[PDB]
Amino acid sequence: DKKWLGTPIEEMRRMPRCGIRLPLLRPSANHTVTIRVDLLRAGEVPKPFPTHYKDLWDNKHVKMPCSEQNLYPVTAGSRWELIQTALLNKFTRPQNLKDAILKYNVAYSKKWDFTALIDFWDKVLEEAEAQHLYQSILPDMVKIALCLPNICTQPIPLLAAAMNHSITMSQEQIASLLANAFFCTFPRRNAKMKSEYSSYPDINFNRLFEGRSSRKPEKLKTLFCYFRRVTAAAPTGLVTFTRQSLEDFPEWERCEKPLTRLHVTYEGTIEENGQGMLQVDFANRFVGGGVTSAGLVQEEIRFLINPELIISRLFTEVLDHNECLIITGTEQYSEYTGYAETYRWSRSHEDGSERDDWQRRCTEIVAIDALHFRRYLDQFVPEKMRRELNKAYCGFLRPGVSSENLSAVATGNWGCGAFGGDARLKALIQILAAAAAERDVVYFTFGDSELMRDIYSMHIFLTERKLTVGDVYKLLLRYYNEECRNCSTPGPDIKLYPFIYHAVESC
Repeated sequence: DKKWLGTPIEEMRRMPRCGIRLPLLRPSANHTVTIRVDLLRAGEVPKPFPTHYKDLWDNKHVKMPCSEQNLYPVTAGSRWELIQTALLNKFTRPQNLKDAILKYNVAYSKKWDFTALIDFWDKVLEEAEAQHLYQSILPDMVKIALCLPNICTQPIPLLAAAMNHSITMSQEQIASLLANAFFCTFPRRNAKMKSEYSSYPDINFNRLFEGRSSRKPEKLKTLFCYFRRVTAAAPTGLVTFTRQSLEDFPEWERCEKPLTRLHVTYEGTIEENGQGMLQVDFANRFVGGGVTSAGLVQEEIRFLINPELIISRLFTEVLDHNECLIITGTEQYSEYTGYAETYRWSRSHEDGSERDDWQRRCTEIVAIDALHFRRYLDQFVPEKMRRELNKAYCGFLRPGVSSENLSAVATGNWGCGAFGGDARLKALIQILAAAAAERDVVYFTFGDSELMRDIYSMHIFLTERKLTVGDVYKLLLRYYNEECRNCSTPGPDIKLYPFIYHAVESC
């Protein structure tokens, strides 16, 4: 039993080598750039643009904590002044930190539980570790949080529904924003019955501090590894966040494109073995899922080890069916073992990825959210299959870039587990989506050697028979019609792959 099958991974395209010459970075109607491009230099901290803080407090931009319009009824008082007063007190005990955060979140003093934070500081950390936390890490985090108006000087637009727009900001900017999120300073982002931001993910970290899950200390260790690194030595690179919406989706049944190449393996991971490839994040529609609360599977783990991803939650509206979020340049700061309730922070990670001409790490991650199926057979309904195909196609397609400048897609069992996806169907759907976008596929099955063999065998069967994307899609429609439509039991009589082999071999 070989550990990988298909095309050798050495034959797959990767960044930076496969990529187009980057155009000059510049701000434009569809590209917000929060730093001085003329001054961007390798190894130098980028300079914010503009030099002095400019505030927008409106329905199209992030509401910054340092806004003069961030007020609290006392007569209206300045919440930013209050945040400054609260956080510049020395912490020596965890109640100090809880009491600080609550000074400018009085409405949540009974609703927000800090049990996990108190327990991490008092009951998990050794004396010297706790001392380092409150003498060094937390005061450094305060100082970079309170530097926000000098660091993030340009209004950050919301990446709202249906927008095709990019934001490029510095890793240093992201660190200041994330320190603010830790201290729960973002206004209008807390209320359960909130309107404006009800369609946005949570950004403030208060739910990280609640409860007694044994995984909260591991999440906190992972995030403090990041905060220590970025407050000790300013990161020098940039990160781009791009919301993408497509109008025109394939007529799948009519698609004459051939399948592309496949490498499939039961060993390795997306983050390690997919270097330079388009890396799929198995997203929640609210990007990052429960990273800031109780989730700890594929998406949350990536958001924890690459915490710059977390700031997408500040500005990224819930994804509609035709949308994705593409993030380029995030850095890995931690290594980990395990998954969900076995997840453990292992050690600090020194990211060795090359940077591109915009000083972004050559790491491209796409958040595409699969559907959650209440019943197994729901996913074979043609509308639902088409929905998944179009979502993956939107995540993989790069309008205006030709095939040879596109890296392989590094993916795995997208939507399987809690969302109830069938791995064999979702693998085919990704294969078809990738074919339509003219990209090869590298597929990680994470210990499932039978699934590796099954995907390989189907892909090589369809390939040798020269079936097009349309031919294969028509086979999925036939499977639904013959085995799922008037099925009244929870599982079909015959499985998808066996059905396909029989349908093709007897035609």
